[PDB]
Amino acid sequence: ASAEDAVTAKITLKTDKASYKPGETVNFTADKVFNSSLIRYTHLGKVIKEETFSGTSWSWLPPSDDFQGYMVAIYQTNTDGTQTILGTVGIDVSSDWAKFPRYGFLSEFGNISESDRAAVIDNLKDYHINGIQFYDWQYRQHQPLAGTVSNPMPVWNDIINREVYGSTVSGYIAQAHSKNMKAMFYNLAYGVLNDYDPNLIKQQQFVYKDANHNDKDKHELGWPFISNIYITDPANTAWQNYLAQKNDDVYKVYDFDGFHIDQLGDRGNVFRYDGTNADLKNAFPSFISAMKSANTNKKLVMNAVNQYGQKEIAGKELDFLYTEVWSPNEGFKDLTQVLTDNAAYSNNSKNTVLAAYMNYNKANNQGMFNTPGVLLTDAVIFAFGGSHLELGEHMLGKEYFPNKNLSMSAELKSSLLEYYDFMTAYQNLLRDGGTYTNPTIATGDGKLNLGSWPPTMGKVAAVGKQVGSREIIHLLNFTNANSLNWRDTDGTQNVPDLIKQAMLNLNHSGKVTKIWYASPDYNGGAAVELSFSQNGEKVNFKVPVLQYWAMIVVE
Ligand SMILES: OC[C@H]1O[C@H](OC[C@H]2O[C@H](O)[C@H](O)[C@@H](O)[C@@H]2O)[C@H](O)[C@@H](O)[C@@H]1O
Ligand SMILES: OC[C@H]1O[C@@H](O)[C@H](O)[C@@H](O)[C@@H]1O
Ligand code: NA
Repeated sequence: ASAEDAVTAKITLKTDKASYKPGETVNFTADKVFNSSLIRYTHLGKVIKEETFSGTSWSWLPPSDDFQGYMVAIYQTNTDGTQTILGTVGIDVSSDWAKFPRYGFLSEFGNISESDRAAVIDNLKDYHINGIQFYDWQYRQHQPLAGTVSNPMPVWNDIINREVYGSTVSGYIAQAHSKNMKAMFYNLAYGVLNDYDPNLIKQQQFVYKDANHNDKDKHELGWPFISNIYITDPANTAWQNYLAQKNDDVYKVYDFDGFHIDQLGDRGNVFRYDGTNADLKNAFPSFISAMKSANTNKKLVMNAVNQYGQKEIAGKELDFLYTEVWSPNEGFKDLTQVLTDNAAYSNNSKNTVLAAYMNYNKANNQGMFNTPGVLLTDAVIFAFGGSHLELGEHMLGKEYFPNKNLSMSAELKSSLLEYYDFMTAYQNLLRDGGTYTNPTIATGDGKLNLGSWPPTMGKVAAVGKQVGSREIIHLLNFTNANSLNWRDTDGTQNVPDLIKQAMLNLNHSGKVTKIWYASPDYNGGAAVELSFSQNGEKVNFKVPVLQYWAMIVVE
């Protein structure tokens, strides 16, 4: 009758910041304390420090090598002589977010108390969120700063005519900063609302539906939005110069680290004023470079909406890659294609964040997220070196971030923390170089019915990655899957039955010295060294538990 693993954890173990620069001290908080307990600090399965669990609050200076993930696990020796993991936390030592981005958002900037904002940022911190997209903070797409640099409006009305407080924006930036997170301001690349100044943005800058500059292209918005959004040509230099100035104004008032560039995606066949093809995917590269040039110390990320623009922008000055995923990219195998493709487009230079809104249909109404839906999709994304923008004040159910129709159960919260712990702790193995492989792995007891990736409903999918001298094997469990659509749009996906103590046979040519297992579903993701035999090319071992996602590491 065991509860889910995350939920069984006797201790909640937390750290003060989301991430740490080399040389910065990690301060831990445990919610409760147990006798006869030892803290193990691990790097890639290896214990690098042991110390007595001696109280609720203590510090650790991590090794200074940059871009390293660690797992911290606390072990109690029970009176029978068995050991229990009480709790675990992952730690990212990164000088900068761009290598291993864990992106979240914020969506409400009105009169929210400091203590309320604090609780929001603290929560994100515990997911190790290392940067935040500030969504619909801006006054206007064509003028994101309300007021002047000299005299910034303290209170402005947003695109749905709600109040935004300068102090709330500044406050959240400061709070994210205090947790080692980056703050990225949302705007479109090319957005104009109907109150823009026609002396500053001229007819010649707009994108049109026809070749005779008759009808302007636009994002149609109903109530409560104040305006439809007109579209300019991102390659037009006057627009680039205009928005560069708007950006500087923002940066002079609000200490954003950079600009989240949004777009509306493929607009079909649309034209410049002169009747020429606006071909927007090939306009974005010049736009990115102009924006970077105008503020070289400020970060840029740009959303390739369903991969529109991705190939064209992947070699520009973007911190990492971002894809909002839509039809027909609805299969699990389509998420991994997007990740494979982004690697290729960036020549293996940039990792990806996926904006991939879960339980999308369900979210038309108040409800709960379907926990197994969310977990299985993040198991796939994380196993394949992806990252998921999904968490702010609430978890995203729609492309309109303020939509908060769906809530997360306490069970999902607990589990998802272990998932973010997992993908932080083991980032070096998930998305830090190496080549995908196709391991020859077989059940030795018939408890598992194994296939390769991409997955089949009814089967455990095995996929491998060669990372340095290590062979990694991910098991992702579709045994009980009733759909291979990642979005679980109606919240129908099944919880996988636990498989326990499952014999595996693996062909591995080289000598094996150590095999270890880690699963976010087992012991908080703590690395567990496995017994094994090796006979020529043939390694045998047993995995303790597969539910959604287990990782086996052969050294
Ligand atoms: O669900 C409401 C609304 O959400 C999105 O549109 C509003 C969105 O439009 C652009 O992205 C602007 O730059 C943002 O400031 C706005 O929040 C959907 O696109 C739309 O279909 C939907 O009605
Ligand atoms: O145990 C030696 C030292 O280890 C470091 O990692 C901790 O940050 C110190 O507080 C401690 O005194
Ligand atoms: Na980081």
